Amino acid sequence: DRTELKEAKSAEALQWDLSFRLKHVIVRAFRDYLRQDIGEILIDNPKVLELARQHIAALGRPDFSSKIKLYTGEIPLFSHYQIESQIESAFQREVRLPSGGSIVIDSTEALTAIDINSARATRGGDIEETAFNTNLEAADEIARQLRLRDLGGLIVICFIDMTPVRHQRAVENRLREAVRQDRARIQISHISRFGLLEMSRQRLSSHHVCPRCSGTGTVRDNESLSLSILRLIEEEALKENTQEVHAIVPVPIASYLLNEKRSAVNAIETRQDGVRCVIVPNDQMETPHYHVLRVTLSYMLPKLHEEAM
Amino acid sequence: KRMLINATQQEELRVALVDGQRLYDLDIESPGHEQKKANIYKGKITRIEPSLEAAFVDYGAERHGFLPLKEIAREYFPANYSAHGRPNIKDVLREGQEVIVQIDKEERGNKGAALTTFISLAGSYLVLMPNNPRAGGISRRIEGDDRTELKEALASLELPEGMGLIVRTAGVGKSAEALQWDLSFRLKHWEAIKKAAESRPAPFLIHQESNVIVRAFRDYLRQDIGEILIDNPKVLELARQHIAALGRPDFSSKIKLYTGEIPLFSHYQIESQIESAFQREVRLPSGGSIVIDSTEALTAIDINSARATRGGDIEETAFNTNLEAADEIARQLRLRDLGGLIVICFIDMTPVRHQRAVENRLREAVRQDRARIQISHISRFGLLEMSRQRLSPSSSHHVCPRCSGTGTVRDNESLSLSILRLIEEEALKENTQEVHAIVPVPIASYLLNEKRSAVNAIETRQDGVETPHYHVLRVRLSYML
Amino acid sequence: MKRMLRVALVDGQRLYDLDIESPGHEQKKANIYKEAAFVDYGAERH
Amino acid sequence: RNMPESPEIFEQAMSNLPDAFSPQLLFLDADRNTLIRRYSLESAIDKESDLLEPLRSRADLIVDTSEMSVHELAEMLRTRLLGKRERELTMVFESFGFKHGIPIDADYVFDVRFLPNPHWDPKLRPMTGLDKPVAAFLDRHTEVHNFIYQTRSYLELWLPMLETNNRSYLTVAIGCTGGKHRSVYIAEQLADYFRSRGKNVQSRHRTLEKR
Amino acid sequence: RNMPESPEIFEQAMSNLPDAFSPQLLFLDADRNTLIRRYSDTRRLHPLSSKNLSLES
Amino acid sequence: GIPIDADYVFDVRFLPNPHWDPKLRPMTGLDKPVAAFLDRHTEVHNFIYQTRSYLEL
RNA sequence: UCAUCAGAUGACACAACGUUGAGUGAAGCACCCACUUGUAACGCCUGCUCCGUUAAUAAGAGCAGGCGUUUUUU
Repeated sequence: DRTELKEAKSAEALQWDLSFRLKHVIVRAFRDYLRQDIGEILIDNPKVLELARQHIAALGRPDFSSKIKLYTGEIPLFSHYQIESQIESAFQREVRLPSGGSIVIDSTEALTAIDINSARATRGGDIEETAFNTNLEAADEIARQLRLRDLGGLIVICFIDMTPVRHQRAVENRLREAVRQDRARIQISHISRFGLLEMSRQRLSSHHVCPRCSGTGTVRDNESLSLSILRLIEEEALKENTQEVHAIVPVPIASYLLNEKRSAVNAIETRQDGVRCVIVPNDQMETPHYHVLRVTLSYMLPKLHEEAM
Repeated sequence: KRMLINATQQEELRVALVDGQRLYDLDIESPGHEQKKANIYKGKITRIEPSLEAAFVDYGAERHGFLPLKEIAREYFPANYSAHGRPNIKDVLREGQEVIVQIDKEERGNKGAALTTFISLAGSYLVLMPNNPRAGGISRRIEGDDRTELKEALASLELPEGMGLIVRTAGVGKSAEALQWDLSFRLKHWEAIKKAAESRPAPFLIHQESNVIVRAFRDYLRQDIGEILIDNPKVLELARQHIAALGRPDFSSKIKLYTGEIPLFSHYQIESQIESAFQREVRLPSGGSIVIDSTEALTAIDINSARATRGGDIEETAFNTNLEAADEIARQLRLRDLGGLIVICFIDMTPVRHQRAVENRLREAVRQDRARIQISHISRFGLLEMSRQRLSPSSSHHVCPRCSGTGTVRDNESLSLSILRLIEEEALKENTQEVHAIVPVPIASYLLNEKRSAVNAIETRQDGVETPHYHVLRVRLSYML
Repeated sequence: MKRMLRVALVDGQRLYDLDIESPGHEQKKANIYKEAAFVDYGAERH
Repeated sequence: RNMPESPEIFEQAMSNLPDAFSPQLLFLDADRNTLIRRYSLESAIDKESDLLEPLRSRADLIVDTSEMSVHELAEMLRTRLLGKRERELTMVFESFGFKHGIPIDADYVFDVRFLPNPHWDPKLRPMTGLDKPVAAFLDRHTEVHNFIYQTRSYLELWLPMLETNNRSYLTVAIGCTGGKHRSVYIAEQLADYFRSRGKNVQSRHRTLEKR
Repeated sequence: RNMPESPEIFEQAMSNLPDAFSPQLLFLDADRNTLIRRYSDTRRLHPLSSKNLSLES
Repeated sequence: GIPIDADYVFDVRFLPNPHWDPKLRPMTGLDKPVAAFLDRHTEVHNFIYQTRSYLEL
């Protein structure tokens, strides 16, 4: 069919659209769904619906848009009844399963990672079959959430360990089948002798690091920090031309620093003959977060240093 | 090589093996490791139990421990014992007696921790049963003529009456006299252990295990070592614990007790690397980056490198950054002590033989590693897998309170809208006449003002009704609720 | 059956795809607007 | 082949059957190509499906066997007909080595010292029970098959009672001296039979799992 | 399986054969050891398990 | 716990528990009344005998 | 605390390759590939391997620099 139109909605029908682009987002969501196997497209805001009517002429498909209609009831559509499950799923880092198993859609900086967690039932039975069963359910949910969360790239998975190689292969085949309905660039691979699974990409097209720890999942322990910062300070203390030492740290830190370890601090003053040491607990600073500056009242410098940093 | 030991503060025990001025092996002691297993101890029976036929004993504060009846030695039993099934612990001993005991089962249950009267001694070549004579013979791995001739060598050696011995699995057995040496050394240590315990009746720790010495010498130390450094001379003699007690005094030369006016680690200027061991991303040694993160399902690393934006550089230079990296990968590897699932994102290159080359650089580092490592070829996508079993089988603030492990911030606006829709879904629910809720203040700050009439609509619909920490309770003053 | 409902794509019963509006969009230069070492393409890093 | 031209007769005689034997109908479906893997090739099936359609209408149960498997079918059947008991076994087959000791927990155990020893051929000594060389080597010697059978029969006979009373585990442990060659093979095959019968199963080669 | 205890059953049944269609029999056989080695195809019991001692018997 | 000298182990739990009868519970294994209770139950016979067939074999 | 149910030890042995191909894994060690082509500069240096040498030191080679000053560009 393409061959005949090459010389040439018909090409005549195509010509009208070509004028605008040659002469020259939410409607682009309509361009994302060119399949248009959808009949019901209901809008609660009539102004948006009238904008859709303006976009029905630009879309140039009134016959496809015949079923489009603003609708009061989201619940009958499930827009206000069923959809909401997935609605918050797209931000659930972990997804339960109808089988009860679950996944952990991780966001490692180097690459995307997901392990699948079996339904941790009260007892264990036929754990191997359970693995494949849960695995199959998982695989199904995989592509769904994958597209839905809109993340792809260097994806890898770690399944529940699957001994029967042929059955593992069947699982892989299920994966191949998973995305047949999807329209995106995909390239699956085979299991890992480890048990990992290299996966495909989704780069076709809302958050930031957490306030505490600057996006690091964990936090180093205070007792660990009691010695770390101390070493830092003594290190900078030996810096030449240094007159005094400024230290910024949150309260629970300086607490166990000075009162609990006063001796070393004073010993640090005796070894570092002649260079002053100041330590400033600050409520605003986070548990790992702090600063330091060796070049104001002992209880009133942090304002100045804060105006600095 | 060069060995670095810092014990200025007894809390943190930082010890390291640095080639030249750069640290290689890592054993920073984590206080709270609490490897109480096999630690000689004192105390007094807390609760003789006829029903459990066992006696609680207060070694320490947490629990009163456990003592199976059968484990008890002659010293606990009275001079006039009787055999009637001997189930009677009250007949064996009245509680409160001073005790000799080693950690046996790491408390890992609400049930007590377990302890045994029959103590044991951990010798490099040998193991002594100071009291129980029954135990004896040779471990599995050593067999054959070794088993035959070693059984001749141990038979030639003489042990105190009533003392059993288990030759460690490292049964070279080449020097019967070496067996004699280390044994006797343990014998004097065992004699020194009970005497010192006779100091006082209170509960106290007679002996224990610490990477400071048990792991520092048997595992970390090698004959290749050229320098031995010690900061706290207080434990210099604690180092002489082994200087020759290991049976190889040749390190007497090695001992070089630190006496400089500079902290020993900076004296070799290693703290840069040391911090790298925790700093999330490490600048590549030649130049670039090697970024590490743990999925907690796996662990992944990436090597965005060359530290540039626009310049003249080539794929064989990026391939050059991949070879130089491989080592630093291994370094960081052994250092932060990873074990499990490890995957890379090597920047790929056209030269396939370069791929073979880089993996070859990786495998060479894997061979000199103490651990056991499985390796795999690169991926077609390039993600190369690798699994190294943890050498150290040892909630360390795993999730920050705001981060929750995710380290990711739900946008304030998104946070608001989720809450609003949840509210509406709650209002329409049967038996709803109010929607009280807890919400981060900053969200509320920009929330209502933009959504005055929106909330008005929310109210009209169902008439009659930090970022992670939001919890809305439906009702079938704000500042006090 | 398929229903479109923030933007929602319901395929039959389950939700086949999702689409949300956030400030800005993934548009190439002059999508909806208008060997030198440094140039002004809206920036100079590239 | 058994499909009548006029199914009115089918249901008529289906009426004829005596009451005591309750009839039930199961229908099956899978992907067209899925069926090809187990197996013109589109139209044969299409017209035949028209022939079969009355049954699917009359089907008591219809299953989608596209991703099916013997165990899937067996369990599906067990619940389909025998009904579901929350009481359920989980047989655990362990292969232990009498050197190391009888498993601390074990309901039944069987010594398999008499059966032919792969040990005799030296090329076999290293290889373990799950290396097809030895698997073959046994498979030939009949006595092995003889034992595998008789044992499977013994268990099968005493398996129902044990189902009663809601036992949560039943462990059978099979022991060679070393527990690498014979016991392993027997544990594996002997498991697979019971797997086929659809009861839940779990293998454990205790000696190999040491390292 | 479908083997009656009475002999004459299939005899008279063969008698009732209509259309004088040639009733040509076929029969297979092999040795005890071969059979046993072959009867272990995850197959059910020899229906003669009525306290029958052993597969062999 | 399992005796260390055991070469075979045959559980017998699922057989009818004589415990049900409180009268028989104090009586030991060798006491004829329990032998009667066991004799009353044929399943016992089935087990003994089938187990005799399993070993002898 | 009686019941019941659920919850790091003798005497041995270890050939021939004709176990050869009856049946070739498991883990190491080696080599061996592939096919789409889409900031400087100097200051002084409380020091670290080494390497040279004679003179172990010491002087000296290379200089992740900790940072002073100077222009200054990343």
